Amino acid sequence: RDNIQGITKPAIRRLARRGGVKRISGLIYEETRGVLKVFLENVIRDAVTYTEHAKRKTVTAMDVVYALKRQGRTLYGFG
Amino acid sequence: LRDNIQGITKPAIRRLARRGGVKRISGLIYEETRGVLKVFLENVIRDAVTYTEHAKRKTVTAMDVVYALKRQGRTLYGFGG
Amino acid sequence: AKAKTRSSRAGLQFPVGRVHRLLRKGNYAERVGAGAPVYLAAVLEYLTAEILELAGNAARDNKKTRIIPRHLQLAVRNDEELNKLLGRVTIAQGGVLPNIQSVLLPK
Amino acid sequence: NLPKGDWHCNECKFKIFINNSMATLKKIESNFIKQNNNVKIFAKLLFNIDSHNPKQFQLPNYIKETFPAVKTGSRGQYSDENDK
Amino acid sequence: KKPHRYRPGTVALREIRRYQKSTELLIRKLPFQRLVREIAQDFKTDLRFQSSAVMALQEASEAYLVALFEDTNLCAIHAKRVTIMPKDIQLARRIRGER
Amino acid sequence: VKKPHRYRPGTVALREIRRYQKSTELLIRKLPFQRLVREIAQDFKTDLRFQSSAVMALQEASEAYLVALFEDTNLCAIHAKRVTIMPKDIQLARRIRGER
Amino acid sequence: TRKESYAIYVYKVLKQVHPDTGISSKAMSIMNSFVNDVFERIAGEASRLAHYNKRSTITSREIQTAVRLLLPGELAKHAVSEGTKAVTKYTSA
Amino acid sequence: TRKESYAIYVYKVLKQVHPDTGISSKAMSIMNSFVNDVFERIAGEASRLAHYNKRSTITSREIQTAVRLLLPGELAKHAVSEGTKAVTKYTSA
DNA sequence: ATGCACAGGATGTATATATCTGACACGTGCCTGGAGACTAGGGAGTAATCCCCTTGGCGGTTAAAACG
DNA sequence: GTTTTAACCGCCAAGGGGATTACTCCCTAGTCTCCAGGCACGTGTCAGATATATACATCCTGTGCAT
Ligand SMILES: [Zn+2]
Repeated sequence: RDNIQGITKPAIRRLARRGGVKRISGLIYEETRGVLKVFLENVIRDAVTYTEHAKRKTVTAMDVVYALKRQGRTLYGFG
Repeated sequence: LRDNIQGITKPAIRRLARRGGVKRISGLIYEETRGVLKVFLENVIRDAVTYTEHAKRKTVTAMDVVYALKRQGRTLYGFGG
Repeated sequence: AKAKTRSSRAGLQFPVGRVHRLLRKGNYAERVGAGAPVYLAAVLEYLTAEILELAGNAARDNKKTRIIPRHLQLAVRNDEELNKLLGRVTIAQGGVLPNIQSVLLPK
Repeated sequence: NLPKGDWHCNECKFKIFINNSMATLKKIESNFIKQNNNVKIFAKLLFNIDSHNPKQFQLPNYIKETFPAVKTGSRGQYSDENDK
Repeated sequence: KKPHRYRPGTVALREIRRYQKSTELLIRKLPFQRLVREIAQDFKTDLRFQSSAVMALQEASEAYLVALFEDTNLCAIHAKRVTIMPKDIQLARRIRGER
Repeated sequence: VKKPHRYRPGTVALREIRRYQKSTELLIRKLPFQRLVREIAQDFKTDLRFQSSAVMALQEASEAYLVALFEDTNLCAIHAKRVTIMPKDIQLARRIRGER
Repeated sequence: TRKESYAIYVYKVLKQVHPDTGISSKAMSIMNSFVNDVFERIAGEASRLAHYNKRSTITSREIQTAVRLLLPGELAKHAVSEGTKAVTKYTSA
Repeated sequence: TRKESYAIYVYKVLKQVHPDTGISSKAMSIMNSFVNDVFERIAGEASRLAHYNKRSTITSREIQTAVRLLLPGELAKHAVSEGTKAVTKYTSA
């Protein structure tokens, strides 16, 4: 149930490296977990809202696209 | 109309920073502030003049400024709506 | 007489008729000017040509015959005006520009 | 009468040709012992002037200041109380 | 027989308190209008202006400047400093997305 | 006299930075991310089915946002004359971004 | 059913600029998304302009103003030139 | 000519909640602009919702969905409750 | 004994070449959405009016800017 | 703390253009008929993936020179 711990520290380190980060404190990982969780709630709430208004039970990628678009984060390559 | 950006005197920027919660201020800040303000003003006025011209008018209204600010993601209330 | 595409009359590749239909059905205004879809298709075609040229250049620099999303991301981020235009646009599998801060370099 | 070639500053050529960080002192002492026979006091300056770019002469900021009625102009020209 | 001068910084705090409670504009109106017209000169000549427009620009600019100053103060404090550096402003604008 | 070879601290980091600033593939494991997404998608509704494309789009957007936040954090830490990021840098970055 | 896109037109434009360069499906999907995004941005801005001046018709002037407002500098100038040339050619034809 | 606003309704609500409180003209215009902005936000979101679902009508369900999307938490819940109550009252009467 | 400057073994990275595949490009039927033709009536362009609002100037005060 | 200036206020005046109104007209929405452009579908290659086997390029510590 602790899927937030499914985000292991190697993945966080890899993301930091792609972000150009060289030295990382040990307290960083949990902070990233929390921030990512907040972002996920913000997106998923709107995605579920769109899914429900369409009277559907399966979330479509277009729902996620709309949710991201209305949050100011436009995504291409999915429709 | 030349050399008006110097019209923003150092005490004015000082007051702006004091309202911004700044306690100690470097001396080589004011010109940077003036440049940034000039950039912002240019960006707004460009779109304001574009709106005014599309309406084939010769005076710029506040309402044009409202649209220009809205399009730049800076909404302002109390100037016509 | 024989049907002639409005794109051919304007010398464009983008479908002006489809653009006009979408403008009509897009609930933007009650009436649509006749010269509107031509203008819009021309602007779209110009932007498409610009970014396709940059992406093809990037793909050639990678010695690849097909443009990939990485090429598109590189072209967009490298072009200042294009990057500013797509400032808030995220490209899937586009990666990032290779950039490392100076202070992190070995000295 | 253009030189029509790779031109470098006196400092630029000194830093691009004789740039021996370990053996600069060797050249310094070589020049010092070369001039030691006649002029040892001026050997260091005679070596160092070759390491500097050409310059325009200027008073050393204290010949000027002993006279309060003298000020330096825009391009280094001499100015006095009769400038307006 | 002493000048009785306040220590460096308490006056700054007092004026911070003064200007964080007021709402009026802090910039002289005439220079701002002159600068605005000078900038607009480069886009179209013989342009007239409603006064409400110039007030709108002044309000928007002062609000944006106050926000930028507040962000710059946080940036400088993050550097464990007390005085504002232009590098703080540059970093703040870059983080905002303006650079 | 036998010594084992090992690079100095900060070398493998730069090598990894070069490696991952070149590639574009996703960095997070698929199954843990999917399980986290499904768990999160329970306090709004129950029995939610998911198109795979939605999950992958979520992963793409999340990774891009995280990378951008990491880069901002790196700039913030560098501004503090440091090479190590600690969570106060993340907090300042999100605060200036307006997220806070 | 059948879904329309911009694949053929983007392909033709590519063959005009790079008559030998291929393309992947993900790339042209991104292409179509970008085209739709630009279309919606310009059309929405034009509708906003038309409502601003109390007019029921969207003309090419509205699109010109919208492009000037949305595109930065040289891109805007070049796009204005392209639109003007295409309009003049179509009207003359 | 004549321009309309929400001034009278705002004043009515002000007297409803704070019967002994006045209001300045500038503040009054601020509320007018605020109401206009909220109107535009809800209307645009509802229009996008309708277009996404391929629908010809803007119903109260779309309004509720837009309210949920654009309002934070408790504001959204209370606004949904108020809208549902008003709709029920109007339908009954 | 200390700062520099090579030699070299370790190591991970880039190149070269061979093979196989599925992903892209191409060929085809069809059909529906665009094109051609025609109308009317209303949105838009045009002309005349005015008066308000924008600009501009001049004199006096002083608060605010400048300066050390 | 001391000195200077121009922002600001008031007061006035002239006129430009933005709003207004009436008239007209041609352009686009609406309708019908017709046909081919684009799209769904099916095949066939070859760009690039993949695997393996070599040149590089650095990293890094151990040499000397000598100050
Ligand atoms: Zn030189």
